Amino acid sequence: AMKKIEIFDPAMCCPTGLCGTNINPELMRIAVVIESLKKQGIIVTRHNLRDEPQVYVSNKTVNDFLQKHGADALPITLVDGEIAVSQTYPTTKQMSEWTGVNLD
Amino acid sequence: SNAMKKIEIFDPAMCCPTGLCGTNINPELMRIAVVIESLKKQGIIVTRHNLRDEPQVYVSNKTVNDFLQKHGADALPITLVDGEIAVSQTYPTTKQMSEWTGVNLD
Amino acid sequence: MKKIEIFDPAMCCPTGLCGTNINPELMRIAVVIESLKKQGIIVTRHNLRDEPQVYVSNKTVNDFLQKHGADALPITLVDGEIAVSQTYPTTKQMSEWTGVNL
Amino acid sequence: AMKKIEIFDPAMCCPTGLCGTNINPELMRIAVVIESLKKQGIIVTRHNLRDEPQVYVSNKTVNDFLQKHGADALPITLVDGEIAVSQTYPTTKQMSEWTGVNLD
Amino acid sequence: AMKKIEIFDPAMCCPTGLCGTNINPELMRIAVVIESLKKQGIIVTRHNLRDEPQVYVSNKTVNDFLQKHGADALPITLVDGEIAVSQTYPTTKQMSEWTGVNLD
Amino acid sequence: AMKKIEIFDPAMCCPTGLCGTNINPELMRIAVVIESLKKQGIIVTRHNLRDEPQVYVSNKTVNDFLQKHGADALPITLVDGEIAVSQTYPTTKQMSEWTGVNLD
Amino acid sequence: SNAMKKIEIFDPAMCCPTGLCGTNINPELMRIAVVIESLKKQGIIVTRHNLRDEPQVYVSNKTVNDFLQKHGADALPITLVDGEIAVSQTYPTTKQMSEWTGVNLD
Amino acid sequence: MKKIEIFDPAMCCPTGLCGTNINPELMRIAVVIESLKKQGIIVTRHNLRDEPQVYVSNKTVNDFLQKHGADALPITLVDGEIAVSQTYPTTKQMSEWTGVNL
Amino acid sequence: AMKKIEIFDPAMCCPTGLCGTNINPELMRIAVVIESLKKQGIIVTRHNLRDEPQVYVSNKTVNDFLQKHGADALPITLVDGEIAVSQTYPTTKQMSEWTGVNLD
Amino acid sequence: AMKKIEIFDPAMCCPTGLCGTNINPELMRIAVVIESLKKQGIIVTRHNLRDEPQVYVSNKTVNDFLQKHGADALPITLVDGEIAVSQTYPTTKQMSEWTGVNLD
Amino acid sequence: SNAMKKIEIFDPAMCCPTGLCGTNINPELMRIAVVIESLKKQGIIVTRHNLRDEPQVYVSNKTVNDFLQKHGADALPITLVDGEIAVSQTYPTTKQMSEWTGVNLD
Amino acid sequence: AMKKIEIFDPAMCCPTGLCGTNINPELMRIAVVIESLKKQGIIVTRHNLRDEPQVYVSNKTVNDFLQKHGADALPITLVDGEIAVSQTYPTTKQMSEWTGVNLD
Amino acid sequence: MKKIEIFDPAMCCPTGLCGTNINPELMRIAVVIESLKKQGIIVTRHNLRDEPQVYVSNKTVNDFLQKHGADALPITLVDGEIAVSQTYPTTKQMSEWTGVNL
Amino acid sequence: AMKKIEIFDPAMCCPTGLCGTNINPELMRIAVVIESLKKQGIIVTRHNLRDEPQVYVSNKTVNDFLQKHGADALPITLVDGEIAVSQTYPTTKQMSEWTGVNLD
Amino acid sequence: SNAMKKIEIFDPAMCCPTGLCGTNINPELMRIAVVIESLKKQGIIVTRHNLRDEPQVYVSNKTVNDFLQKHGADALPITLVDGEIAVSQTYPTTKQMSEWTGVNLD
Amino acid sequence: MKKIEIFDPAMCCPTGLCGTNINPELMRIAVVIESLKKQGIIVTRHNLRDEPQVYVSNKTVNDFLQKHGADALPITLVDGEIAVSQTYPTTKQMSEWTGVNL
Ligand SMILES: [Ca+2]
Ligand SMILES: [Ca+2]
Ligand SMILES: [Ca+2]
Ligand SMILES: [Ca+2]
Repeated sequence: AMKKIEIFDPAMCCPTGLCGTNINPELMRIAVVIESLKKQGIIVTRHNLRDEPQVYVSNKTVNDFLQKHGADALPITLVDGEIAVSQTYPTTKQMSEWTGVNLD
Repeated sequence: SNAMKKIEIFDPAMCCPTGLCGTNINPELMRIAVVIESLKKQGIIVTRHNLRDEPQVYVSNKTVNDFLQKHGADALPITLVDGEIAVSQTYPTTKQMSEWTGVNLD
Repeated sequence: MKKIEIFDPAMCCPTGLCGTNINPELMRIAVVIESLKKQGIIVTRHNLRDEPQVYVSNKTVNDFLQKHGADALPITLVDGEIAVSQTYPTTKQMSEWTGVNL
Repeated sequence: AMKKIEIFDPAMCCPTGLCGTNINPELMRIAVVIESLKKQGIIVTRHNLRDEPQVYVSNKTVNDFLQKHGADALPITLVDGEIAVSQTYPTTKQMSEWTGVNLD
Repeated sequence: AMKKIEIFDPAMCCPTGLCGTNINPELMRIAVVIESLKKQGIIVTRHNLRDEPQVYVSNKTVNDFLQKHGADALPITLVDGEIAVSQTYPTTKQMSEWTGVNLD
Repeated sequence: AMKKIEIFDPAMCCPTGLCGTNINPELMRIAVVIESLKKQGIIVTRHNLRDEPQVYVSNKTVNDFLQKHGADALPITLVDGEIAVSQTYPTTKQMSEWTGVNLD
Repeated sequence: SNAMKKIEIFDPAMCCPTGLCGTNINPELMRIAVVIESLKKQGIIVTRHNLRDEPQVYVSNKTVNDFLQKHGADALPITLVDGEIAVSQTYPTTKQMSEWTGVNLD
Repeated sequence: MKKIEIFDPAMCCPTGLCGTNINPELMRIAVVIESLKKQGIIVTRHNLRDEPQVYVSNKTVNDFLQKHGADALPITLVDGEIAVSQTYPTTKQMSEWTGVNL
Repeated sequence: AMKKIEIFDPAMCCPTGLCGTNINPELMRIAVVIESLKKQGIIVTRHNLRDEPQVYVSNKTVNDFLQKHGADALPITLVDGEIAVSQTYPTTKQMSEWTGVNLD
Repeated sequence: AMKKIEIFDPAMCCPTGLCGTNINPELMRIAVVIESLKKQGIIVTRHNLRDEPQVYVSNKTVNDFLQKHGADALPITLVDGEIAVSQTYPTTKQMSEWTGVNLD
Repeated sequence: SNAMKKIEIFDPAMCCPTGLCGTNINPELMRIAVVIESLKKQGIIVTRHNLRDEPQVYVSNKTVNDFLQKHGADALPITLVDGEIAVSQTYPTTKQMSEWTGVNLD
Repeated sequence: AMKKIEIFDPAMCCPTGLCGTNINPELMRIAVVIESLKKQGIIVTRHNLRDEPQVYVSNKTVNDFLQKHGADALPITLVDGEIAVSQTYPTTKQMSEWTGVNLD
Repeated sequence: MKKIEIFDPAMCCPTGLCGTNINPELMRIAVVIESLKKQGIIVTRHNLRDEPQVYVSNKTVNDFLQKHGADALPITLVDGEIAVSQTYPTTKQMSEWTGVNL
Repeated sequence: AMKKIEIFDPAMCCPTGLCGTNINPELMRIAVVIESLKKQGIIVTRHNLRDEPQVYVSNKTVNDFLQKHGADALPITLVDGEIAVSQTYPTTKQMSEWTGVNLD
Repeated sequence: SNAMKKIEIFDPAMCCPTGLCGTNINPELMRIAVVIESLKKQGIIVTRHNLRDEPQVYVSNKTVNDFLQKHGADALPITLVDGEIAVSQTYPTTKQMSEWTGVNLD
Repeated sequence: MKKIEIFDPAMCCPTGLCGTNINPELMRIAVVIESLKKQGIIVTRHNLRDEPQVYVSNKTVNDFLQKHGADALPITLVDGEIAVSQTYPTTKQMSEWTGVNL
């Protein structure tokens, strides 16, 4: 009943993208969600194209999707290994359904 | 795919921000309002302006202003995509919004 | 097939979708009512701001208001009796009452 | 009138301190506060000892306090130019009372 | 110095509340005051709970007062950020004393 | 001695046109006059082209005038059923003479 | 009919806002002042400027300024109708004011 | 036909129509006097600011001022006696005194 | 901080009152003061009852004072919005003390 | 030893030219000088082309000078009936020498 | 005669506002300083700028700036007469100052 | 709030007084202070009696003090418009306390 | 013909005509000295800021300074004795001492 | 072990170039260094092309360098009579090494 | 020789002001950073901007902006020498920096 | 030839040359290490922020840290023993240890 979630971000300067002075609202929303889930022992793993290029090749699902749609298709979110979202971050509603947690 | 494009829509003067007030009830207005709300839910903001409510923006925005000089106000609504005129007289089709946005609408 | 009738709170326009802030529940039910309308199915709705008298003349709505106040709105009648209060019917409900797949 | 709030962080690798995989919850809390304030037009400026060492010297109130207690006193928060908090970030309650903004 | 006056209306269908056939005389009176003030360069800003729900939450002074007394307390008028009137609109006399403008 | 007054406005977003933030001085003047007369049991009926198109057709005097002069000729004021004013609202002086009241 | 048009009149430099001071006593000035007052009574405002009193407006207003570059100040009075030059050297006739305004003057 | 003569308060110019604020009564009487002038009919007016001596030498105006002060102005004489004080003659009056239809 | 000085003259034929052959020495004295101040960037605004009757009504402090004492009280001088002088113009000494400018 | 001084100004809106809000420094200087001399029973007569055109014709000295140089040559100052200055106002130094007074 | 014309002079960068400091001692600088002072005494102000002291005015003044783009700074001093370039490289002759000013200099 | 500091130097040959071969150490010290302040956006304006004689007369506080003590009292330093120091330049410590800037 | 020599106060440049404020007396005497120079007549001037030693070595100037201080400057010597103190010679004076018509 | 230093500046308005309101940071740095060394009886002589043109000709080293590189090559610093720096002022580090003093 | 020229460099968007962070590690970035630091030591300041950090400067600077309109952002880095485009796509060679600066680099 | 190994303090990037303020000592040692690398000579460096475990497993570095704390960093090992603490090796030192002329 609990689906596993893996996020492949675009190339960013830090794992959360929340480094600099201008805060992207969507990056903050998803980082807060991930940190909430983490507090509860639910791990959403994320990758950064700048830090781990190889996983964007070695994951065949992500690789084939990037071949068709390009790096502009990032972020890609996998749910149980299936592409579930592309170009925007999953909605908190999606994250609650997938994890069975009730996130604000 | 392409990077998502910024979309900003300049409505005619209407009695409410969505045009869904009153009697005429143009289904286009409902189509585009539904699209805008679906995007909002996904964290994508399509900024709208209403001439009746924010007249100063139709001036301050140089692109919108000039187009209006050279076509009149019967050219509203104007939709800018990454700052440039993309559609006028009519609201962007769902196909276009879907293309500019990367979101599979409907 | 069942008759559905909706008594809204007082709103500034018939769908409540006037202002800058769109209530997602209002747009949901408006979209449903428009789809029904296109199937030839008419879900009558009332706005307390414009049709105050119907909230008095419908006895079932009137008695419910005496007991619970405007807080109870919207009220949805289904074949003449209260089926939903305070929130709009779910799309699942509408489909079941109309037999249309929304 | 509006109390001016200015925060002097310890040395960090980015302006919010949210630069790695482990999110320090205090750094996240204060970043979210500053973002919510910024949405209201209220600007809380902050400095990072790593990139602006000079301002920690030229600000007399900060410099005197660090001469006394050392860099371990950071973060220091000034409210209208006076030291209001050191060692820890201001609480959300404090930030709320100083700005007149509900930060729940 | 000039007292800042800011009015938080109940939910209404338009910014002045003068949106139908029956003119509420209090709404008319306060609209005329605000217009006369605006002619003198004095800006009384007002909010409508219907279109700006968020500001009734983010303004701490208004939010605390509504948490306590509920939406029936509206209109609330702030003078220099403090609650000066609730339940009813400020009288013309009050508005006149706060602004130094004769509003007969 | 008291003439009956009926005003046919242009298409407006509300019966008084006083809905939004910018107050047209002439709309406010005429709305205040109408409300004063109303307080005294003198009824000036007004129409809005947006809300009652049909009356702009069914009143032959207004219909024939609109055929010649167009909607740009609105507002049209009838006094005892005769066109008396076009394009501007009647002067308060006119309103006092027609109603026998002494309006400010 | 047409919508009423905005009228703004830029006088020469005169010793008073209406020019009705002193000895010369040009009847045109009286004609236009009477027209302006009749409009005022009906809630229609014709804004006037006097060069002697508000010099900065003859600069800040780009249209007025340029015309003055290219004709001189002997081109005053200038009348703008909806922002554009409509008359110069002389005051608008009553026929024109009447046409721009929808009011039956005289 | 009757002689009309008007003694204004002190004003900044002969018609009082100088400034930004036009007094509608002043423009009314100025327009009347100009129409008369064109019929060949001269209504003499005085301005206290420029012709103080005439307010002394006309005995009727002088005595009225001693009793009522500058408050009494404008004074209109009609065939040499005070006909109007404090406001300008109505257009109806002017027409009657001149026999011209204004 | 700078005291704001605002002068409300009687009705006059021009803004300085220096409009004829006989120079009133008080009008000349105060015009020269205002000119010297203007050279220093200090703006003393003045009003003429003849051309701005409305401001004598809308300014509550001036209006109340004239309701009480009549137009013979003019000139009235406000310093920071309060009545500081009436009947006569402020002395050069007063103007000098209020502005910090030597007006010999 | 005391020379008689007569000034013929350009067309101006009042005898001193000091009527409006913007004060020409030279007009103020010469008006103050004239008023000082007047206080001492020394009369400097001045003319305004707007108020007395005829004297600009009937004075042959001024007439012949205007024929050659035009109205742009005004102001013209006569000293004992001789043209003494043209286009600018006499210097206070000139005025002191001509009158035998020691003006500031 | 003509109305007096406004004269504004933009000096090169000099160690003092008049250039009368030091050793070289160009008699032109003394000529023009004497003229300027004679005018001052008669209530006529010739505004001077020194590039070294007020650099921002050589920018803010659009006319001066453009001329400098298209000729270099070896074009200083520039003299404006009623706002327009009248002389460059050299200071206006006394004949010109006398003509622009209506004053009989020397 | 920021104390405004304004310095009135004696007559000197250049604005800093550093115009010859012998550097007066007090002039150098205060120039360096003013430069460091200017780097922080804090403007200490200064005047030179030689080039701005007029401001020493029009500033009433300075003028009164010089009338009393003569030019030998210069430099005079005003802090918020009041005399704070005369005869000598303010010490670096004073400048530091008035501005909140560490000037070591 | 008489030798003229001028000892200025300390000034920022040899004529004192450096700054934004021109002292009319300084320009007057500078113009005179330049006209003389052109007639081949040299009026030597000293600036206390640059030539302090000459104010000591000229005994007449030195003694005058001991008694009256820098307040006495400018001092003008004419054939070696003090002719003017505290103000510059008038143009009339210069003409008389040089025999040139200035 | 102590090298003699002579600086030939560009044409400047005063020996230090520190005369005017805008302070060139490099001119201030080198002037402070020179003044420090002077306090210690170490004399760095400097020339100004405006004040001593002749020394720029009579020093053959400077003369030959200017023939090749032009006045734009100034400032030229000699150390024991050898060109050591051109176009910029010597670094404080250079000055310390050359003089054997430890300058800040 | 020539007067030293002002040099201002507009970097691409990078994760740090020098680009010396991470993995790729373009030796050009190290070359230019070393040059910039050698100049700094001699009191010569080469101002750098990073698009990621100071986006507003890439707008406010009209020259940089226009070039970007007409070439794209793949034209970064742009180097201005006395305000004008001198190099794009690549960082100035040490020879150029040395020439613009009068400093013998390396 | 001697093995050189450098244990940096925690830094934000491998050379510490990330930010707006360049530490001249860091650029000096980075330039040296790059020149060595080009001679085929590898001076391994560690960053405490990314490789914490190596500061524990190297016993010599570990014991030094227990005694002196992170204050001791950077530590330079030369043939396995501490040669420099708290500052980076001088270029002279690097040349001597590598035998390369830097
Ligand atoms: Ca601590
Ligand atoms: Ca209540
Ligand atoms: Ca009185
Ligand atoms: Ca002393």
